[PDB]
Amino acid sequence: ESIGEIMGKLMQGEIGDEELSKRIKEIFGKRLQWGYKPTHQQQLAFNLDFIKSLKEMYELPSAFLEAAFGKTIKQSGCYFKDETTTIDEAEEASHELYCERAQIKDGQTVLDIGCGQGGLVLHIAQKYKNCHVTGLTNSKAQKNYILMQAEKLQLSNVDVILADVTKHESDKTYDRILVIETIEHMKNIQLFMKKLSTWMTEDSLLFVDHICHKTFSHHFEAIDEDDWYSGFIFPKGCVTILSASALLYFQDDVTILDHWVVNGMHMARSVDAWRKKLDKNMELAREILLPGLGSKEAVNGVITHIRTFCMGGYEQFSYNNGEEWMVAQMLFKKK
Amino acid sequence: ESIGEIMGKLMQGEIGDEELSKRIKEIFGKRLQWGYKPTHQQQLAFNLDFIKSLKEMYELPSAFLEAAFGKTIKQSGCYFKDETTTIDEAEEASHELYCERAQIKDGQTVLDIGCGQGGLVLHIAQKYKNCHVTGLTNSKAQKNYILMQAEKLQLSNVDVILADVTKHESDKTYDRILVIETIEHMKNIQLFMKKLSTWMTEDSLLFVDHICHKTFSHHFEAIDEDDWYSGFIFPKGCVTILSASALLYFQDDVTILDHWVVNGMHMARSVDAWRKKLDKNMELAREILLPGLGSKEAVNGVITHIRTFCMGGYEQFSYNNGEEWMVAQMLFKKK
Ligand SMILES: Nc1ncnc2c1ncn2[C@@H]1O[C@H](CSCC[C@H](N)C(=O)O)[C@@H](O)[C@H]1O
Ligand SMILES: Nc1ncnc2c1ncn2[C@@H]1O[C@H](CSCC[C@H](N)C(=O)O)[C@@H](O)[C@H]1O
Ligand SMILES: COc1cc2c(cc1O)cc1c3c(cc(O)c(OC)c32)CCN1C
Ligand SMILES: COc1cc2c(cc1O)cc1c3c(cc(O)c(OC)c32)CCN1C
Repeated sequence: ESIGEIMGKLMQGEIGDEELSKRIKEIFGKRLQWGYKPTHQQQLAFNLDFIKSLKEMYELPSAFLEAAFGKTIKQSGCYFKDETTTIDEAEEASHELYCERAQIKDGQTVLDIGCGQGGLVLHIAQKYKNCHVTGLTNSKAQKNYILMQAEKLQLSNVDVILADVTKHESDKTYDRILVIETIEHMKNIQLFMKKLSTWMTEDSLLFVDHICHKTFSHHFEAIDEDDWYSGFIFPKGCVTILSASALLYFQDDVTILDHWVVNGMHMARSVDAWRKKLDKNMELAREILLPGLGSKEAVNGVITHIRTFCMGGYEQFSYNNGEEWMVAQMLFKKK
Repeated sequence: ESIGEIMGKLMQGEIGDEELSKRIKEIFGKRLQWGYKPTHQQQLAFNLDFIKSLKEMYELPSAFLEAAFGKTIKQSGCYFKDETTTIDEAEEASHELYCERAQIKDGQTVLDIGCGQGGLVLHIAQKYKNCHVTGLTNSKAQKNYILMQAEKLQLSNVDVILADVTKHESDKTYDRILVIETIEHMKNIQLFMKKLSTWMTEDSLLFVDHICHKTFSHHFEAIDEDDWYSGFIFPKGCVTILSASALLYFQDDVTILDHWVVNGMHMARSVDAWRKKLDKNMELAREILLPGLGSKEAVNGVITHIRTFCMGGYEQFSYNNGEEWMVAQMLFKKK
């Protein structure tokens, strides 16, 4: 059976969830076989080859996002204390975790790089009224959404920079720089970390959170010709999954102070919550999307893409009870 | 059975090798249980706690050493291509490995920190006649031994600094700094790496080789009250076994370029060769030591200490076919 065949059935909703999960799990299983080496000697050779290679290198309506994601439309792994923790509670808990680990204090200047729909920006601005908080995003729609929310919440300490971070030039420095699930999209990491360091003083801290594998790094791309999934989710070679330790080798310009991971079940529960919420609001979602997309068929295509992303993410992050793919966090100071 | 009881039998040669190996293997097994955590989250918490803690902190006659060790009296893990590779061949192969990985080139100034009996110093000086090679050791006997060997080998490009490296002050810089199995003895690693960086220019490289565990760090000390071994081998708290990645968190002053490990079977074969050679030359060894030690009993004590070190090292490094304790190597440049 070809890719086209599987893709055809998928788009027609003719693959049941059980089979879909099974198929995607197997694709990730093959990635694990690709990434694990028989000896630590070989593991490090493999990992260093990857690190060396790095050193050489339409928008959805907000009503739809509100129908699929949690309250602040967080698009990153959340943190679930309990089995019954809601996605809204999990977003808040993860915002609080970042504030704790990045050592946020009232009065600081804070920059959130690739801030998305600005959940973290709004959380810090509300919690710490004397902080000034800047979000940076390359999306005009996201900028507009954040500014509207800040206005509704009576927050006067928020601004948003609309920029491609890789092109942004500024002399401005910040007490705290946060990068939540943006670094996976960065084509040139050494240059990225260097740029960030120029926006820090000797008193600043940099906090990065990124999806990872605990042992090895990989580009998010087809493992072989039987992998219909990877390229469906990201039709471009634009996402890298760093190992949990990969950024330790990018200390040219910043110096590590602390290092954590969060078990993958938290991310698994995040994507599960999104999937279930989308499913609950399926009819509403289809109504919202129809104007901007033009046909029920294009609508179905967008929904299938997002739903499959969640189904696949579930298998990826829940693999071996969260002990394969997970979330890495690091705290750095400037050199 | 108490420590005293086991120690008594050991000193009397009443513990057979099979039982001795079994006992020491069990001690290391308990260390593995202590060091491995159930989740990567917990593993990193454990490892970072260790790294944070670090950031707060009679000579044997040469004739005896010649009778127990290989030709250049290398006192570090060697490299064995084949089952029949001799200790002399393995010393040379490991010297060549260091030259390759540290990117030694003719004409460079080279500093070997804690150079021991100077095998590496003499190897580089002979292979690269336009290099100047300096060994640094805190032992006057080692300095004297190296200078004698340099004279016998018609080497004119060797000097030796007699110094405690932690106290040595100099404005001199070197193209290459090598640290082979010395860092395990360094009480203040952050300060050590900082000092090394002051002896480098922008063109220099620093190569470190250290005994490690692939996953976690530990002080070499009694795991519990049943551990007679650890404190027998090092009666002081003076040896730390860093994890294979521990030095990645010490890039305040230097920046990593490359990272390897060498499987533990090489070290296992090294200590095995020493043990077998000592055993072969047992009578001669006892004759050599008697003058300086004063009695057959003191002689037996020194021999038992060294032989047990080799027997225990065998169990440590061969554990799980070399995939627990092993040798880590890193290459760095100056910040
Ligand atoms: N070059 C670039 N400049 C700015 N933002 C970018 C970027 N490349 C990607 N991004 C944005 O980075 C974000 C990563 S998704 C995470 C969003 C937010 N930090 C959250 O946790 O919810 C996306 O919004 C993506 O579009
Ligand atoms: N503070 C210090 N200053 C200088 N040398 C030291 C030192 N602490 C330990 N050493 C020496 O460092 C050496 C580590 S043993 C390894 C010796 C040599 N590099 C080899 O590979 O054979 C020992 O000689 C030890 O006595
Ligand atoms: C679950 O695994 C991944 C998830 C995401 C990703 C890469 C992943 O591996 C990058 C995507 C993305 C988005 C929203 C979102 O909610 C996401 O889930 C966290 C992701 C929006 C677009 N870009 C940033
Ligand atoms: C095998 O495991 C270890 C070995 C050694 C060590 C710590 C170890 O864990 C430190 C000792 C030491 C010595 C000679 C020698 O040949 C050694 O074997 C490599 C060691 C001399 C004294 N100091 C440096």
